[PDB]
Amino acid sequence: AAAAAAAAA
Amino acid sequence: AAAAAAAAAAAAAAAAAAAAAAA
Amino acid sequence: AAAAAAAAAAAAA
Repeated sequence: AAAAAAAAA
Repeated sequence: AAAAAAAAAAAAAAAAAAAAAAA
Repeated sequence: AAAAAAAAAAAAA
């Protein structure tokens, strides 16, 4: 979940 | 304590994912 | 407890 958020940013 | 913190972090990540889906 | 905390956080936001 955290990794996905970083990619979006 | 560390474990608890980790859990909290995990929880926060899940909430963020839900918000993205709604958008 | 975690759930409660999360809820609180949400409220704060």
